[PDB]
Amino acid sequence: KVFGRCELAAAMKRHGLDNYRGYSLGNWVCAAKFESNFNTQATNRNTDGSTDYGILQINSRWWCNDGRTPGSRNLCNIPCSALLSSDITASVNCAKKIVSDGNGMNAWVAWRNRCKGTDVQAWIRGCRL
Repeated sequence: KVFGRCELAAAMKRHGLDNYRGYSLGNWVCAAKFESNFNTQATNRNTDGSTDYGILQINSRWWCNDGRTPGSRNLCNIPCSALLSSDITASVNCAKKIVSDGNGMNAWVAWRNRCKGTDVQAWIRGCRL
């Protein structure tokens, strides 16, 4: 499912991400935009052999099991395919563990390079929230 911007903002709000660990909702929508272009089915393979999965491009070396990343830790205790669902609940639950891990949203490279320090409020403007 390719989400609409305001559609994704409402689903992320319902799931408790607005101001989760201090990060306002616009940060999360910006991160989804640049990590996956709002597409739940996005996957991208990395040089170390791990793969990033879903709307927030969660990585198989640490967070989910895909059966082909040697020494994967599977900290969200889910198969990575669960992260490609039209229902974003597993992606949101795992993202909450990731953002709690110490480095905050700097865990997402597209957030640090394209969202951090910009006016992220623009990502939810015009939405009925």
